[PDB]
Amino acid sequence: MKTLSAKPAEVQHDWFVVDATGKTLGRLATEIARRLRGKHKTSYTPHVDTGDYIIVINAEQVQVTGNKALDKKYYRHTEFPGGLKETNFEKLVAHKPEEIFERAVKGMLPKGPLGYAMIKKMKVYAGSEHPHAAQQPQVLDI
Amino acid sequence: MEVTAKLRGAAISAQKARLVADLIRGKSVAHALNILNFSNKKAAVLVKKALESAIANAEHNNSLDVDDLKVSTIYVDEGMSLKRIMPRAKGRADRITKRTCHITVKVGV
Amino acid sequence: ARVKRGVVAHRRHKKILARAKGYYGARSRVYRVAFQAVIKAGQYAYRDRRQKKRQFRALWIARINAGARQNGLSYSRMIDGLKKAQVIIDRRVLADIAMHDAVAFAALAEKAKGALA
Amino acid sequence: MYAVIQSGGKQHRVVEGETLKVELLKAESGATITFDDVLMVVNGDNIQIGAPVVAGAKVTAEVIGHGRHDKIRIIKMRRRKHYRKQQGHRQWFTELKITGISG
Amino acid sequence: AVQQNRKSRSRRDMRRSHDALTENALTVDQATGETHRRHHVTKDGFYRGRQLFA
RNA sequence: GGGAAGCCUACCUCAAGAUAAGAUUUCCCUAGGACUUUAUGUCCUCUAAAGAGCCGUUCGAGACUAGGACGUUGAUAGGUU
RNA sequence: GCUAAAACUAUGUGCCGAAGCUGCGGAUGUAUACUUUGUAUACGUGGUAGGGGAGCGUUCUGUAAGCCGAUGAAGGUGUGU
RNA sequence: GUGAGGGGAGUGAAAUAGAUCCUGAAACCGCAUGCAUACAAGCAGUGGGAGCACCUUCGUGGUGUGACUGCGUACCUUUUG
Ligand SMILES: NCCC[C@H](N)CC(=O)NCCC[C@H](N)CC(=O)NCCC[C@H](N)CC(=O)N[C@@H]1[C@H](O)[C@@H](OC(N)=O)[C@@H](CO)O[C@H]1NC1=N[C@@H]2C(=O)NC[C@@H](O)[C@H]2N1
Repeated sequence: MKTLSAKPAEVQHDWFVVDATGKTLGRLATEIARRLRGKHKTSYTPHVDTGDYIIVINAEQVQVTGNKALDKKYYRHTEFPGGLKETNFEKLVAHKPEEIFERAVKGMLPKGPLGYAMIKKMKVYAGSEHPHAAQQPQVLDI
Repeated sequence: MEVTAKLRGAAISAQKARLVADLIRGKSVAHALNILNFSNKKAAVLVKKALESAIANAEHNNSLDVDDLKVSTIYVDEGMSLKRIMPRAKGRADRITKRTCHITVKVGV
Repeated sequence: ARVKRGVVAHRRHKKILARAKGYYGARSRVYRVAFQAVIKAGQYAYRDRRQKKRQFRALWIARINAGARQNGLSYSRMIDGLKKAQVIIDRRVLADIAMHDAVAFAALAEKAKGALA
Repeated sequence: MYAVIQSGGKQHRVVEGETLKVELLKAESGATITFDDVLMVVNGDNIQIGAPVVAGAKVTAEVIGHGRHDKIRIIKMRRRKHYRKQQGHRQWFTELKITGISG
Repeated sequence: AVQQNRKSRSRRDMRRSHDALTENALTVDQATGETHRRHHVTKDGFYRGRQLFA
């Protein structure tokens, strides 16, 4: 037993703030998912949450390329017959910008209790302000 | 030091008797006696008999005081069953099981 | 010479049930279910003795990648640089040093990129 | 201070006084083994990484004894094919106590 | 209609998790001092002072 | 820029187990010892609030429930006029 | 999720990747030489229907008018090896 | 309840040999203690692995439990399957 696992009581979560103005959605989401899972730390352990807290500001300024702003579709199903609801990126980014980031990062995190715990460390805000000044987040330019 | 009484071969199912036993498990003897006295269950009579026997044993054989006793342990076990035949329609017969149970009551200071 | 089976049969069933301790429901009580459960456990253990080596190598590689990227290199480039530098330390020790000694890992990465240059 | 040594086709990171189990060796119990092919020596800020090996470094250990690990059951079964076989295993090891490390 | 699989003891007990009994509302009768069922005549025929059987 | 009984709203009902468990108004609880596992710590003594329920009289509420009203400072039900 | 790609075409340098190969430890089959040996070397050891070889335990007879046993047999239930 | 049943006393080497009474297994059914468990989807294990409780040669130890995680669709028969 020479290879050691990280202990949850000894994990340090650090707070970072990221500005989404002008970034490509997927290429930002991959880095966010990596840092939420803790793939950047030498104490990375698959069954332990070793990641950091990420605060995304200016969420509605995120961009997609090509014609995806009008063509990319978001679906959901109310489990009633015929209950398929559909929207697109252009409307969703104006209405609920945090849901776009939630979908993009949830699709890249593991699907299970540990993934549910991991995604709780991401805070998304439409404006340029966040309520987490008490945690003193550091600017992270990813 | 707990004092024990056993009522063996009571003509009732253990599943039914356990409902009454769980009601008085862990209570003082006076409270348990009130509960059994005002219950309308058939198993209450049998459990009250066992409890009174245990209290009498504690009083007479071990010289303990009534006021300090409580129901420290109680459980109900399955006894021997009686087998009978019930005739059904069209010449079919079913087997009937008439269940009994054993009640153990322990009282302790 | 009539032979009664009871003692030996009971011993065999009891050994199987003893090996099935801790399983849920009938898997730890009922002989048929318990016997099916023990064989499958052995099959899984045989397969996982092979899977364990791959899983631990993947863990070492991930930790080495994190350390290399902290020192300005990718995992593949750092491995190539160590190979060209003739260092033959294996991934288990490399990951151990990456986790527990940052200065030594920085020295190793410096050696690797010096060999790359 | 710690060092990296090779034993039994595998590599170990050891400090002085450490007890460790390696593959079975032919040395007698109570004898001393000298590793003269040390791959790395770290003593505080002093770091030495061998090209293949660190020239001049030595690690001395003492053989405590030999033993066998816990038993493992091997089970093979091909369902519906009337085939099944089993076997047990216990792997030998040699226990060492590190007594000296010199860069 | 009948089950395709026998129900486990755990599921049977989970169904029975609502089978517990409750206590009745008992009270000390101030006129006589004995425990009685609340709002009921005592076993000796007393209720809030009046006495039924001479 | 215009553009349909179609889409999102708009109308009605449900909705914070929305575990992201939200908001507002008002109300209640302000005691001592010992000890070590020195901490929302474990045991003694004291204290039992705002409220909730059991029970009872019942309902245009109801399978059982749940929900609504009332319990002598009372019209909750029956009776009586 | 992806648009000077995370697509396609061409070229290059690295890396990941299997129970394949190598390293370390152990078992077993066949053959050559050690001209008993139980020893080294070389080559083998996925398997249904089948064929061949070697064993473990159970009841009873002799060995046994022996040996163990109320200072505790068989059986039952745990633990260690 | 002059019932059934039990607790003492006494007999006995032994009463958990107390009358359907030697031994007293399993299915099946209780009580007690320790840990886990009410935001999470599947043959229920397996390879890892934190925490907790008891013990302790105080440990690179023992016993019980198992948060979280990679992989993973029972057995037999009959079949091309
Ligand atoms: N601390 C607690 C204190 C609590 C308090 N004190 C309360 C208390 O204590 N209550 C006690 C209640 C106990 C119980 N209720 C009483 C009870 O059961 N009475 C039973 C009364 C009648 C009894 N049925 C008769 C009986 O035994 N017939 C048998 C029978 O014909 C048969 O037997 C079997 N197997 O087929 C035969 C074969 O041998 O033998 C007979 N018999 C023989 N005997 C003889 C012997 O020994 N040698 C020689 C030969 O004569 C033998 N034959």
